[PDB]
Amino acid sequence: QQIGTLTTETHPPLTWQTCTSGGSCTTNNGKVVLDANWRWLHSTSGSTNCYTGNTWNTTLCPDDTTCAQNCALDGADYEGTYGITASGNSLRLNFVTNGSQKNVGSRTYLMKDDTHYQTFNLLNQEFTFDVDVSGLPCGLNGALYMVPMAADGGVSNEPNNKAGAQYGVGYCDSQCPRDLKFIAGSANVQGWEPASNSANSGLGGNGSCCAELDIWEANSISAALTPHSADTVTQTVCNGDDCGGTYSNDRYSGTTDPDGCDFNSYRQGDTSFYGPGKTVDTNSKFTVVTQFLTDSSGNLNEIKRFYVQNGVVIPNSQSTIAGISGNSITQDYCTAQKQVFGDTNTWEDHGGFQSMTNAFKAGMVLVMSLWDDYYADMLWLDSVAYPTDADPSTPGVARGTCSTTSGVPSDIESSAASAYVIYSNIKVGPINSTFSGT
Ligand SMILES: *[C@@H]1O[C@H](CO)[C@@H](O[C@@H]2O[C@H](CO)[C@@H](O)[C@H](O)[C@H]2NC(C)=O)[C@H](O)[C@H]1NC(C)=O
Ligand SMILES: *[C@@H]1O[C@H](CO)[C@@H](O)[C@H](O)[C@H]1NC(C)=O
Ligand SMILES: *[C@@H]1O[C@H](CO)[C@@H](O)[C@H](O)[C@H]1NC(C)=O
Repeated sequence: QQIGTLTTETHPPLTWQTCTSGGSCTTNNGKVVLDANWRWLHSTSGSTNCYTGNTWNTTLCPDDTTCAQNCALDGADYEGTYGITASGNSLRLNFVTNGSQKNVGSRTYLMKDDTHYQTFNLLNQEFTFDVDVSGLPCGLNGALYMVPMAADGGVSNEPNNKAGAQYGVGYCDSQCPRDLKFIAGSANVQGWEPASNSANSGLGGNGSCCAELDIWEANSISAALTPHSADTVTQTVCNGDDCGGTYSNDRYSGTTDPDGCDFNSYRQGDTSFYGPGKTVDTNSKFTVVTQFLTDSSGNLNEIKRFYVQNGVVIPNSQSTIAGISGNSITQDYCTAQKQVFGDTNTWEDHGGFQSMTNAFKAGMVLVMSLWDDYYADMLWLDSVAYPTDADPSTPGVARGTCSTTSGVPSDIESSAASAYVIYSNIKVGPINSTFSGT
C-alpha cells in the first residue's frame, strides 16, 4: 500500500514505563497507530476509493500487485472517526462511533517512532497495565496482546509497501486472518467475497499467519490469558482453507495454533474470582500483571498472573477442575487441560513454549483493540456453554455467565453502543519491578 497525502497522519502520544530491579521506573514517549484495515483506501491519482464498505474497485484493483501499486492508505481522525483517545498514559477505545459514517471497534499498535512499531522481548520480564472493563458487556472483547509483526511494517523487503508501520500495515496472528486488505506488500482483492453479516468486511484468497500472545482478552464478565504457537513465529502467507483458523473449513489444518493454551478462571472452575463484585471486581479499574518465567537456559517455562485492586495483590485463582491444578500456564497445565477437556493440543503441535520463546526473541509488537465477534459472538470467552449445544456439566464447556444467544453483533452494536475500554499505566521490567501492594 501507498502513502496517502490527503489527510495528515498524526499518531496520538501515549506514555508507558520501563522499570528496573530496584522498583524505580522511567517514562517512555510512545505513540499509537490505527491498523490499516480501518483506513480510507483511495487512488494515488485522486480521491476515488479503491475499496468501499465491503467491496473493491476492480478497475483500480484488477489483481493483488496492481492494486498495491494504485492504492494509498490515508491519515485517520482518531477521536472523531474511530473513538480512539489517548491522554497521558491512558488509551480509551470506543466500540461504536457515529461520525459522518458508522465505525465499529478498532485495532491499534504501540509505536517507538512514526515509522517503527515498538518491539518487546519479555522473557524473564513482566508486562503490567491497568484496565477498566466496566463498560464491556457480553459479546465484547477488549484485547491487549502481542504478535511478531515486522517493526517497520514490512517496507524493507516489500517494494509496493510504502505505508508500512506509519499506517498500521503488517498485521498477522494465530488465526491466519484473511480479512486483511493488505498482506506482505500485496493487496488481497483476488478471491475477495464480502462478509454475509458485516457491512464493513470480507475475506480474500490469502491470510496472514504468525504466533500470538493473548496477554488479555476480556470484558466485565470473563477474561482469558492465552499464548498461541506457530511453526514459523513471524509472518507467513497462506491460501484459502489451508490457512486453518476461524474462517477455514478445517480449523486445525494450518501452520499455526488457533486455540492456544488458555487460562480463563471461570472455565477453570472458579466462578467467584473474576467479574462484577467478585474478587477481581470488574465494576472498577484494576491492574493486570503477567510474568514470563524462564528455565536456566532462558527459554519460557511459565506464565504467571497477578492482579492489583484497592491496594491488594491478588494471586491468580487456582484451577479447580479435577486433573487440572495450579494457577499458571506451564507445560504440565497445558498438557493436562487439553487432555481433560478433550480439546486438540494444537498449542503443543506447533511448538508450545519453545515457539513462544522464539516469538519473543524475534520481537513482539503490542496490540490494543476492541471488537465484537461475527464468527462465534464471543461465546468462547463468556458463554454459559461453548459450544452452545454442549453439556454445561462437562468441564471446559462453561466460560462465563452470558447466555448462548448473547453477543450477536447486529444486536450489541445497537444495545451496547456506549461500550468502551481503557488501558492505562503500562509498565515493563524484571519480575516484581512493576507493582506493589498488600
Ligand atoms: C493470493 O490469493 C489469490 C486468490 O486465491 C491467489 O490467486 C490465484 O493464484 C493462482 C496461482 O497463480 C491462480 O491459478 C489463480 O487464478 C488465482 N486466483 C484468483 C482468484 O485470482 C494468489 O496466488 C495468492 N497469493 C499468494 C502469494 O499465495
Ligand atoms: C473505480 O475506479 C475508477 C478509476 O478511478 C473510477 O473511474 C470508477 O468510477 C470506479 N468505479 C466504481 C464502481 O467506483
Ligand atoms: C515476586 O512476587 C511474587 C508475589 O508476591 C512472589 O510470589 C515471588 O516469590 C516473587 N518472586 C521474585 C523473584 O521476587
